[PDB]
Amino acid sequence: TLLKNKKITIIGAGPVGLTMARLLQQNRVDVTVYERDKDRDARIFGGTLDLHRDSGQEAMKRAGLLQTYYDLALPMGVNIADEKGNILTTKNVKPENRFDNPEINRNDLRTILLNSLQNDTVIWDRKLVTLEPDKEKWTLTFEDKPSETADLVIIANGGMSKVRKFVTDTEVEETGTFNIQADIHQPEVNCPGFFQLCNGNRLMAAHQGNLLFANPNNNGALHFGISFKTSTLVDFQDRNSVVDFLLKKFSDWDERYKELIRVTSSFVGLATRIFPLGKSWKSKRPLPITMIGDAAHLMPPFAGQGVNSGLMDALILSDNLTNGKFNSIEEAIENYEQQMFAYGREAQAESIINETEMFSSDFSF
Ligand SMILES: Cc1cc2nc3c(=O)[nH]c(=O)nc-3n(C[C@H](O)[C@H](O)[C@H](O)COP(=O)(O)OP(=O)(O)OC[C@H]3O[C@@H](n4cnc5c(N)ncnc54)[C@H](O)[C@@H]3O)c2cc1C
Repeated sequence: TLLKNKKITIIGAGPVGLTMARLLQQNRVDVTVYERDKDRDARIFGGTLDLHRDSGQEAMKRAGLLQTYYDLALPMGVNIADEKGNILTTKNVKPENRFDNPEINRNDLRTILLNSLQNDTVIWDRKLVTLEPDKEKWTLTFEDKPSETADLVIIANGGMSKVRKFVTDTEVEETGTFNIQADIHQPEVNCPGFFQLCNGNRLMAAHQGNLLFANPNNNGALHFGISFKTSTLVDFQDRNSVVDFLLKKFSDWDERYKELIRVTSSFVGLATRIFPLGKSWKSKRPLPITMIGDAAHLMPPFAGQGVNSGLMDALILSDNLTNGKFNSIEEAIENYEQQMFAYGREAQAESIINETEMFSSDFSF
């Protein structure tokens, strides 16, 4: 009733936006997702995602995708290593924990979510450039593409979104660490020493404020990231400048790690950032709008916070808009944001404290 004959548009086909779309759509809501990626075959770069029982998994369950997530996700142990290649501890998964936090590939997750949507719910190759209100509908502008309208806009296009002003003036800011990530295909061939060191588990190592994280089996490829406190001699279009840089930082490290760096083809660098939720969001907005996911609360990832907060957002917001407990769309948005500010501020504070802890000089997992 609340959303009757209301055209809802979600900006961004990430995991949060798509989950939001499904939870709305299954309540008979007209929902469109606009995604800048040119087609659904676009590969998603990055490591795997793990859904927690009380948040991400609950969102999948309410969407009817929990068993699908289990069917595709993969339980994985963790090895803690030192710079000399020693395994300090192996934290393996007991049966009682095997489905607690199984890791799933980002493209796989996109696909199950896309498959849960009606055909053409998601419009590909639609990069939102500007969002402007009308007396009754939003006007959405796409780069070199026809414009669209909506009665309610949900910003879900990530932590670097540029279309937040009508909700908040808050700016993203850098937290002081930097990440270099890459994929190695056929790691059993290209980086065998380090591959066997992972030994089918995720691997983490810390030495001199330099942290390394790896997943040996991300749909047949090894994904890894190296992270450090920030402060440019490095061009990421020039793999040579990156290798020279990483090999200096990892001079103390075992050759198996040096092999990993030398064989990597393409490096991706990214400054860690946070969209701080300190100051409250705008009280009066021209038309119904809100934000979910990283657009709402981007935060450091080193403690495992991230997508699950965003899936919690989709769950509460979609509930509020469709559980009939609110007199207006605005009141339903108001309640969601109040809840999200509460448990989201907690997540951010945990993520900031962990970032300081892990890149401190004494850190030893
Ligand atoms: C190095 C690193 C490691 C991480 N590790 C983890 C981890 O282990 N676990 C975890 O839970 N989280 C992790 N995170 C965080 C996690 O990836 C995010 O919290 C999660 O992806 C949030 O999803 P989202 O849908 O809100 O945003 P995104 O995943 O960024 O999705 C945004 C979507 O919007 C699209 N988009 C962007 N601009 C536009 C536009 N103008 N118009 C239309 N569409 C647009 C994008 O193409 C994308 O499809 C990590 C992050 C980093 C940087």
